[PDB]
Amino acid sequence: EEEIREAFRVFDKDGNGYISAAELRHVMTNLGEKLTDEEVDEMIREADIDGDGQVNYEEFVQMMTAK
Amino acid sequence: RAANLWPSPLMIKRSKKNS
Ligand SMILES: [Ca+2]
Ligand SMILES: [Ca+2]
Repeated sequence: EEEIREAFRVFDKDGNGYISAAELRHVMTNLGEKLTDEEVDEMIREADIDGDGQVNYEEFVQMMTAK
Repeated sequence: RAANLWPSPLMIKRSKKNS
């Protein structure tokens, strides 16, 4: 789970401890499959459970590590 | 449904570790 924890730091470029839509864009675009803003938003829409629009630590953990 | 794309850079992190 180390890579997941460190990933949050790699995704967060502004250094606020939060993965914003604009931040996720740069992450998922460099990945290769560059989707549209809507799809990027969709990503966090299904990656958001607390109802804030962004993915926090807990949300990131639960979404990635689903039991 | 790009959810799997979230684990995509995540997997890349593990790949970057190998790299
Ligand atoms: Ca950030
Ligand atoms: Ca949230």
